[PDB]
Amino acid sequence: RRRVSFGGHLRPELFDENLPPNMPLKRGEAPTK
Amino acid sequence: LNIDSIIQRLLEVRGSKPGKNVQLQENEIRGLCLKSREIFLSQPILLELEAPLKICGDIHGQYYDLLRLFEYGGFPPESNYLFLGDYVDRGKQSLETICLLLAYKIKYPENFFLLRGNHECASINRIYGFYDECKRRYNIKLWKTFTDCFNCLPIAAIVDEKIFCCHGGLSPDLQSMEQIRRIMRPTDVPDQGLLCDLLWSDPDKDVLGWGENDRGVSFTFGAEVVAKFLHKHDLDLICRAHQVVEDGYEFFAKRQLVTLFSAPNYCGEFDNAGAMMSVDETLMCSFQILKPA
Ligand code: NA
Repeated sequence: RRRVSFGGHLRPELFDENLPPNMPLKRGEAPTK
Repeated sequence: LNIDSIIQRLLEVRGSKPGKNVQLQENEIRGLCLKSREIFLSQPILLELEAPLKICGDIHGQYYDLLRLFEYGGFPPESNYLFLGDYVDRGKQSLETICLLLAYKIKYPENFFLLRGNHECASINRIYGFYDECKRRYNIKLWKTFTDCFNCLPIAAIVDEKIFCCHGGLSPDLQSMEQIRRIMRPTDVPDQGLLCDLLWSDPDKDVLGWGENDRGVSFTFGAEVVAKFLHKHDLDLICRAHQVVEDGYEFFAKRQLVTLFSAPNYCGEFDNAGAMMSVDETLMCSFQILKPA
């Protein structure tokens, strides 16, 4: 139908401002078709 | 110009404590401006994009949060990206931010896209940080080279003919998408008019149509203006940035418009998460949040 939809809430990537971007606290949830 | 070496260096602080600077040579940064400017000019000022892609709001020189967003979204070219503007000013590392984004533009010119925000403007970033940063780390000559690059940025994008993307918002002058295409580049941002509004205007639930904007520039617009605009052009969603939103994204007018802001803990002054809008090939839009502890 080619139309905008919105998915459910996704768990966010939780980060510590003092940790390297390499070291996230929690991996945020990925979107799935 | 070794684009690969430039990208490798900017990405070297992915495993480093925040605060570490990447200082490219002045000639390499000039090369990043000149070649990206060339690519911006060669591509339409109103981008016609295809999903899937992830859409990002203001970064504002917060470079390590940009890397954290790529850590979540996927580093180029694992995902396609559209940024809505405001790469410089306010943050501590506008130089590393814009150089990585311009390098990514040169590297994947058909998979990485950057719109113009109101801070990609000489009058604005002169006073809000980027000019001072160019001046102490390099020189004023480099800042002027950036201005000639920013003057060539595109100002809007439409994804799958259904999502209208710009930094600020609508304009009372925007009657035909042709009007955006006729805008010639390089150009500065005027104090009024079509191009000004697209970088500067804001939605407002308390305005009926078009109203005063207390930024001293442009307008505010109401939910009815949004709905009339989407029906007239057969679009489903307006995607803009330009304002701090606590949850990193915020809807307006029964989800007909969404505001994205992608710099968490903005300036160390606000309590906000950062968000991207991930759009799959079916145009199902999800918000990936970058949330601080
Ligand atoms: Na179009």
